[PDB]
Amino acid sequence: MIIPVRCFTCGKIVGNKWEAYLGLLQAEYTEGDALDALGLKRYCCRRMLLAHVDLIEKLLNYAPLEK
Amino acid sequence: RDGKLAKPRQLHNTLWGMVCPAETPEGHAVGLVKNLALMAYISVGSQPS
Amino acid sequence: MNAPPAFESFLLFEGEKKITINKDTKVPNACLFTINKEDHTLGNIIKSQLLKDPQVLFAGYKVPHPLEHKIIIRVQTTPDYSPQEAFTNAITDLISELSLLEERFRVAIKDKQEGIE
Amino acid sequence: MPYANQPTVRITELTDENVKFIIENTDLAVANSIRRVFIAEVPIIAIDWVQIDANSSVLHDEFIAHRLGLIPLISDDIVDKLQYSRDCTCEEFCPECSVEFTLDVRCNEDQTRHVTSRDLISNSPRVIPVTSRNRDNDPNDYVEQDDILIVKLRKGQELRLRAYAKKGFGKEHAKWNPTAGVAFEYDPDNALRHTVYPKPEEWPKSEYSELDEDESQAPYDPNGKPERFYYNVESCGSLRPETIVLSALSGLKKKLSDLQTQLSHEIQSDVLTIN
Amino acid sequence: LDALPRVTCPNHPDAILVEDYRAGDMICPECGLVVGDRVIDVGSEWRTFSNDKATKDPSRVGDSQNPLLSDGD
Amino acid sequence: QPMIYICGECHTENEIKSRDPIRCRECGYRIMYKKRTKRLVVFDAR
Amino acid sequence: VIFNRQPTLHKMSMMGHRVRILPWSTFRLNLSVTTPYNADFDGDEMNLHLPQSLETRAEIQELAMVPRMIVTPQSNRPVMGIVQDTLTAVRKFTKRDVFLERGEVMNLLMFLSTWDGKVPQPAILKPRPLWTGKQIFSLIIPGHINCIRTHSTHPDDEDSGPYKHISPGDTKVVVENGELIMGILCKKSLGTSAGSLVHISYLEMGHDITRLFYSNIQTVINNWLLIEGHTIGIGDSIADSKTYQDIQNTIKKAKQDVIEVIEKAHNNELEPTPGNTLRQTFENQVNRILNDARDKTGSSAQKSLSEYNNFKSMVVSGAKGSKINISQVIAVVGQQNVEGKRIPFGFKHRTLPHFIKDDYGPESRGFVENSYLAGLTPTEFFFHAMGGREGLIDTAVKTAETGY
Amino acid sequence: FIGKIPIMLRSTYCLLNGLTDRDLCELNECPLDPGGYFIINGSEKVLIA
Amino acid sequence: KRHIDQLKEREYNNYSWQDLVASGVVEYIDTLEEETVMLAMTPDDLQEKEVAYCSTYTHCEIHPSMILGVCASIIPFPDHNQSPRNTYQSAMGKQAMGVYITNFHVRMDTLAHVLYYPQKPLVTTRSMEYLRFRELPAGINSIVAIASYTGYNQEDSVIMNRSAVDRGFFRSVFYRSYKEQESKKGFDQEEVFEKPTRETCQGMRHAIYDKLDDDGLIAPGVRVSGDDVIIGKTVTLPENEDELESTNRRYTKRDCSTFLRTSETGIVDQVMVTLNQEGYKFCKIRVRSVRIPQIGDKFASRHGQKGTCGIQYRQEDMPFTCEGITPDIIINPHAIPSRMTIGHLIECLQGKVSANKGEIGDATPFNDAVNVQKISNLLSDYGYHLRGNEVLYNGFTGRKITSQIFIGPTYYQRLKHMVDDKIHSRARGPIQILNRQPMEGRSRDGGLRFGEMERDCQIAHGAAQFLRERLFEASDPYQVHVCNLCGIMA
Amino acid sequence: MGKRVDFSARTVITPDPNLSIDQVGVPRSIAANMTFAEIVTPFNIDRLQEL
RNA sequence: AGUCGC
Ligand SMILES: [Mg+2]
Ligand SMILES: [Mg+2]
Ligand SMILES: [Zn+2]
Ligand SMILES: [Zn+2]
Ligand SMILES: [Zn+2]
Ligand SMILES: [Zn+2]
Ligand SMILES: [Zn+2]
Repeated sequence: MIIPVRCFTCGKIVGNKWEAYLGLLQAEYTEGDALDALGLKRYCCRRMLLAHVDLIEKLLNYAPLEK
Repeated sequence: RDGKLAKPRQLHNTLWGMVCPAETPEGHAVGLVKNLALMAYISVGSQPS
Repeated sequence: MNAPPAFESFLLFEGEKKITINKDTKVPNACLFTINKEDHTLGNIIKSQLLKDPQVLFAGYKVPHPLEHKIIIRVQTTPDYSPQEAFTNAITDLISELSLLEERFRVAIKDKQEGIE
Repeated sequence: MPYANQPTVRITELTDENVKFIIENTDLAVANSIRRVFIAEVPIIAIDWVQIDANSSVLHDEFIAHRLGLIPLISDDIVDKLQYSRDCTCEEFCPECSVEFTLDVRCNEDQTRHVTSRDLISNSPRVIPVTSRNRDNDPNDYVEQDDILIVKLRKGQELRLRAYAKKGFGKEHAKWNPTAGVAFEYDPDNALRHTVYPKPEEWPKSEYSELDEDESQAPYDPNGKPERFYYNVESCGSLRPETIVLSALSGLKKKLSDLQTQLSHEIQSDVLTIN
Repeated sequence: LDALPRVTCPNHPDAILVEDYRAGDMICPECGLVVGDRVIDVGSEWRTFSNDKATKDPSRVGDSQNPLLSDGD
Repeated sequence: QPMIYICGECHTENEIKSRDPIRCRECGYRIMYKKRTKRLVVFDAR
Repeated sequence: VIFNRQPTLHKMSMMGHRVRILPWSTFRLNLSVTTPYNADFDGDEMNLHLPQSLETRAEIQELAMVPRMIVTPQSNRPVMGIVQDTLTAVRKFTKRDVFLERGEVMNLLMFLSTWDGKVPQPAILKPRPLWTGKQIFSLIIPGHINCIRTHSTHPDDEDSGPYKHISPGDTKVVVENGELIMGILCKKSLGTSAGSLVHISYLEMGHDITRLFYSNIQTVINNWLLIEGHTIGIGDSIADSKTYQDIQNTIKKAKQDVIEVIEKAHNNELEPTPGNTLRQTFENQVNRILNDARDKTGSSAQKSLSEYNNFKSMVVSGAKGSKINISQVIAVVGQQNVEGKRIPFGFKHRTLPHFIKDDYGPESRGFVENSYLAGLTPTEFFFHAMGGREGLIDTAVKTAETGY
Repeated sequence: FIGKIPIMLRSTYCLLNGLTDRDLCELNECPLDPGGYFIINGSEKVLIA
Repeated sequence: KRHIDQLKEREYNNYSWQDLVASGVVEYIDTLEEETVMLAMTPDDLQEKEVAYCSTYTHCEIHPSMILGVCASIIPFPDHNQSPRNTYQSAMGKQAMGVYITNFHVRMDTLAHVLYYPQKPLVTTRSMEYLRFRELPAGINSIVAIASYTGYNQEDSVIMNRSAVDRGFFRSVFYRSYKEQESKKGFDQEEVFEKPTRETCQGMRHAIYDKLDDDGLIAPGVRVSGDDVIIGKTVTLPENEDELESTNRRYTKRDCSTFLRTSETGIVDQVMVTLNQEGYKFCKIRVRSVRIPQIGDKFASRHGQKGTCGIQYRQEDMPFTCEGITPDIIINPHAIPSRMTIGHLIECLQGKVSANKGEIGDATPFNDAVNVQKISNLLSDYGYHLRGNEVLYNGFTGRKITSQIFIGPTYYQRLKHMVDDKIHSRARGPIQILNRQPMEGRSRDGGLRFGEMERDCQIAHGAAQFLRERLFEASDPYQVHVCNLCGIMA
Repeated sequence: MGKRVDFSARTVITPDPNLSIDQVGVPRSIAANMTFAEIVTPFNIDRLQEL
C-alpha cells in the first residue's frame, strides 16, 4: 500500500521521507547511506522505510479510478 | 479416511525434491495431502510411437 | 466488540470520587488510599516521596488489575504522627520540588542559548 | 520539607529538532514519571473528526481518515487558549474548542497526482497549520518539506472532505504523542550493578560511560544510589522540544495540585471520620 | 383454543405480534408479552449441518424434487 | 429515487428509477455499481 | 459457573469458577489452572455454562469448584502446581544470593494477600537493611505448612555427597513452622509431584487457604520478576572453542569406530550375539556406539554451561524442556529413526540418491552430526523431517484410538 | 455446435494468454494472478492432482 | 560459465531455459530413474573429490534448498528449526492475511481480509523472490523482545505495544459480499426487489427496514450493524387462493429479505446490480470492516510460533532501550527451549544486522556462510552487544532490568482466525423441529453440545441435579400423559 | 445422552496472572446476554427493583 | 461434502 505516516515503534514521522528516498536510490545506491542522509538513524525507523513496498503505483494502473 | 493408521502418511525416501518434505496438513489427513516441490514438474504424456 | 472507549481510561465517572480512605484493622495506625483513574505515573512517584519521609514505617502501592484504572496506597506511620498528614505533605513537598525544577529549567534555557523559542 | 532534594538541571545541547539534557540530585521515580509525562500527558492538537463528501480514490474511506489522523499539527501557539470538547459548553464542536480543515482535490491532468498535507488547509488563522513551510522558507532548505503524503491519485479521481482537530493527549491515542523519541539513561558505568553483565567485556561502553576513559570496565560502588539522569527528548515537530518539557512539568503540577485539592475535599467537604 | 392463527394477547386484543427471532420469543408491542411456541421458520431450522458434512448431505432427510412443475412429486 | 447507477465503464448515470432493464444507455455493460448516499457519515481518526 | 474444554479427558477438565467482568472479548484464566485443562493460549477456545438454580449453584459451589479440584484421586498428588514463567522466577528468587532493599520488600509485601501487616526483620541489618529471598517467601507459606527433602534437582549430588557431613551445599529444601529455612524451590517442591509443598498446604490447612496461597505466590513472584527479568538469546546457545573442539573430536572418535565395526563385518571377522542374527547384531552394535557417543557429548555440553545462562535456568528450574533439548541445541541433534530402526533403504539399497549403494555409515543412514544452532546439511535436514513426521502422525492416530 | 467446455484460466485458450502487463491491467485482471484454475458460476474451481 | 553469460544476455536476447536444455547440460529425471543415478549434492563436493568418497557421479543438484514446496520456502533458516516446527509454519503461513492480489478492489470474493501496511520481510530466502512475495507481502516486521515482563504473556500469548497498534500497526480491512437473486421462480408466486412496508407484507421482523433504499437495497457509505436488513426482497405468494377477502392487510406478499447475521458491524462499501447467468435481476453488496489487533487475535512468527495477544500496553509501559526503541511484541522466553525453534533467534540477529546495515538479509538454508558466528560479528561492528541482547529499562518504575533482553526485527503474521468472529453465547434461542432442541451453529444462533464425554465427567462429579438440569431442563423439557393401565403414551 | 444446551458460551482464552485461581474473567457482551433467574424476597426486593 | 480450528 502507501507508506505509513509515523513509524510504528517509536513515533517519528516518516512518510515525508519516501519521495526523497526514491531519488537517492537513483543517485547513491548505498541504501545505508541513503537512509542515513534522510536522518533515520535508529533502526525501527529505518526498517519502516527500508522494508516498505509501494504497492499504490501498481494499483493506480487500473482504468477505473471511478468506482 | 478416519480410523486407519498406515505407512502412506509418513514421508517416504523417494520424496526427495519431488514433493515438499514438510508441507502436509496437521489434522487427520496428515501426510495424505502432500504439496509439490518447487522444482518439481509433471510429465504431460506423449505417444510411444 | 467489548473494548471500552479509550477516553474512559482517565476521565472520572460522574458517580465516582477521585480518592477514597479506608482504615486497616490488622495493625494500629495505618491507612488505605484508593486512587481512581490514575496509573503508575502518579502511583510510583507518591510511593517514593513517602519513603523519603523518616516518620513513615511502610509505604507501597499496587495496581489491582491492569485493565482497571485504579491504584491503592498503603501507608503506615508512628502513633505520634497521623499518616494522612504525611501524605498531604508528601504531595506538597513533591509539588515544591517540581516547581523548583521548572524554575531552574526555564532559567537554564534562559542561559546564553539561541533559538530558545 | 527538611528532606526534599534540590533537583538541579543542565542543558547539554539543543536544536529545533531535539533537546538533550541531564538532571541531577533527584529520585529515579521522578526521573521516571516525568518521562511517562513527556509521552502521555503533554496535550496537543490532531485531527479527530473526519466527514467525507467524496472519495473516488484507489483507497477506502477509513484508510484516508486514519492517515490523515496522524498528520502533525504545529501547536507552537498555546493550545491553552483552546479548550477540550467536553468542558466546552457548546453543542459538538466550535471555533474555541476545535480547528477546521478542508481538503478538496482532483486529478484532471494526464499525470499521477500526489496529495499531501500542504493541500489540506486551515480555516483557522495561521497559528495551527500542517508542518509544511508555513513558517520556513528555511535558508536550510531540503527542496521538499512536503510534510506528508496522504494518498496518490490518477486522472478522474476526486477527494473532498472536512476535518475538526482537537486538543487531547497521548494517554488516549497515539496520534497525540508529542514525542518522536524519548531517550532516558542513568548510571552508565553500571556502578550500582542494577544490571549484571555476564562476561562484562563484551558490552560496548555508552556515550556517557567515558568517565574512567579506562578499559577497566564498571567499577563497583555499594553505598551508591541513583543520580544524574540523562535525557534526549526528540520532537516530531508538532511542538517545540523546549515547550514540550515545560508544558509537561506544568501538566504534572496541575495534576498533582488537583489530587491534593481532591484529597483536601475529602476532609473539608463531608468531614472524614477516621478518628 | 381454535381462534388464533396468531391472536393471543389475554389482556387486550392484539394489534400486531412481533418476532424476536434471536431470543426465540413472540412479543406484544404495547405490553410485555411472551406467547411462545418458538419457530423462527422451520426452513432455517433443518440447516443443522455445519461442522458435520453437508454437500452430500447426510442430514438430507428430505428431497424437494421440484413439485411446482408437476401435479405432485 | 435510486436514479443514479454509475455504469460499467462509461460511468454515466443510468438514471433508472423503475422496472425497466438495467442496460446502461449508450454503453453496453449491464453491471451497474451504485452511487454513494448524500448522507453524511463521520469517521473518528482513531 | 462451570467452565470446561473438549476433549474432557478427566473430571479436572470441568470445574466451577466465579465470573469477574473485564473489557475485551475473551475468557481470562488464572494462569495456574492451565494444566488440568491442558490448555494454552496459543489460540484455544473454552466453553462456559451457567447453572440456573440455587440447588445446582449449591451443588457446583460445594462439589465441583476449583479450590476443591486440587489434589486429584487420579493419582493422589496435586493436579496443579506452579507453572511456566513463575516457576522459573521462583527458582531464581529463592537462591541464597538474592537481597532486597526496604523499598522492594515493601512493594512485594503490598502485593501479598494474607499479610499480617508486620514487616519481618531483614536477615542483614548492617551495614544496610537487606531481606533475603527465602525470607520474603516465608510470608507466603501458610500458618505452619512443613515439608522436607524434595531437593532432587541436578544440583548437590546423586546421593552420597550430602552425607559427607552436610556442608550446606544449599540444595536441600527445609521448611519448619511454615518458615522457609533453606534451599531453592522448583518443580520438585512446588510442582505437581506427590511430595510437594502445594500438597502439604492442601492436606494440612484445608482447601480455601491453599487456594489463596496459589494466588498469593504467583502474584508476589511475578512482580519480583518484573525487576529481575528473564530472556533467551543466541547467548544462551553458545559454549566455547574448547567445548566445540572436544565435541567434534568426540564425534570423530565415534565415526571412526563405526568404520571399524563395518570393516569387521565386511571381513566376516564378526560373530553373532546369542539369540540374534548377524544384521541384528551389527545393528545393535552400531546403535550402541551412536547413542553412547550422543550421551557422552551431551554430558559434555551440560558440563560447559555457565551458571548465568538463561537456557540452563529453564531446564534446571523445571519450567520447560529437558536436559536433552540443551544437548540438541548446543552439541548434536543425534540419531534419526522411524519405527525404532535407522532410516530404511527407501531406494534400492540406499537412503537418498546422494549416497553410494550399501552405506551403513552413520550419516547415509540416519545420524545427524550438526546442532540446531549450526544448521542441518540438506540430507540431514530431510532425514530429520522423516523423524519429525513420525511424531506428527502418531499424535493423530493415538488420539483416535484412546478416544475409543 | 455440440457444446460448451470450461476453459482453464490463462491457458492458451483463455483470452488472457497473449496479453502483456498493460492489457491485463486494462482488462481488470491482476498480472500477478497465477491462473490455471476454472471459473464456474462465478466460483474459482481448481482441480486437485 | 559461458552458458551463464548467455543467460545474463537474455535481458536483451532470445536465449532461454529451453536453450539451456538444448545444450543438453540439464536433464529431467523422474522418481523411478532417480534411483539409478549417482547424484552430487553441490558443485563444491564434486570438485574437491579425489579419494574423498567416489567419482562416478552422473547428475548434480541445481540447488539443494529446492526440495522445499511453496509455503515452506517463506520460512527462513528452516534447517535451524526442529522439523515438525516447520510443518506448523507451512500451515500458518498459508493461514495469514495481507494483500492477496492487486486487482482486489473490484473482486466480489465472498470473504476477504486485507492488511493496511504489509512489508516485505527484512530476512529472506532466495526462493521468495520467485514467489513475487516481494510484491504481495503477508505481514509486518515487528521489534520483538523475548522477555517475561508482566507474566501476561505466559503460555503462548504476547504483550503488545498498544501505541504501535494505534499508529496503525497490523490494521486490516475486512470484506464480506452478500449476494441475492430475484427469481421469477414459481408458477404465479413472484419475487421483487423492493422496500417492504408493515402495511402490505407478511414477515416484518423487529429489525429495521428503514435503511433500505426505495430500490429495495441499501446504498454505499451508510453505516450498518447487527440487525440491519441490507436488501429488501419480497415474495408475492398467496395469489388470492384463500377465496374471498383474506384482505385485512399484509396479505399480498411474504417477506424473506436478506440481512446481517455474520458481519455484526461495518459500512456498505459497494452495491452492485447486474443480471446473472439465468437472466434474473441480480445483486452483490460488499461491506468493509476494520479489525484492530486486540486481546484474542492470533499471530505468528515464521517459525511456527502462534500465540494470542494476551494484553496490550501503552508505549509508556513497554520496556525501553537507550534511544527508547520500545518492542511491539514481547514473546515469552519459555516458548523457545522446549520447541527448539532456534531459527527464530537467528532471524532476530540476522534481522538486526540487515535493518541496521540497511541491506536485506539472506536466510536461504544451505550455504557455506557459517552464518551464526559471522552475523554476530557484523552486529558488534555496528556497536550492539555482539550476540544481540540489550539493556532494557523497566517501563513502569523506570528502573533497569537486572539482566538483558533479546531484541530485534522479525516478520510477524496476523492470521485469519480472529476473536471477534468466534465469540458466542446463547440464552434461549431458536429450536429445531426434528428434536425441539437448540440449534447447532452460530449461523442459526445455536447452543453448545454437552457431549457424551462431558456427561460422563459429571457422573464422576456426582452432581446429578446439574447433570439432570443440563441434559433436560436447560434445553428440552416436555410433559406427556401416559395411560396407567398400559404403559403407552397414546 | 448429549444434546445442545442453552445458557452456554464460548470464546478464545488468554492468561491473566492478576486473577485468583478459581475466578474467570468474562467479556461484557457475554455477561449482558447471559441471564440468571433470581427469585424475589421481601428484603432484596428493593435491590432487584433497582435492577 | 470438503476445507479448517484445538
Ligand atoms: Mg499445554
Ligand atoms: Mg494449545
Ligand atoms: Zn521508529
Ligand atoms: Zn466549543
Ligand atoms: Zn399485549
Ligand atoms: Zn455505459
Ligand atoms: Zn392405555
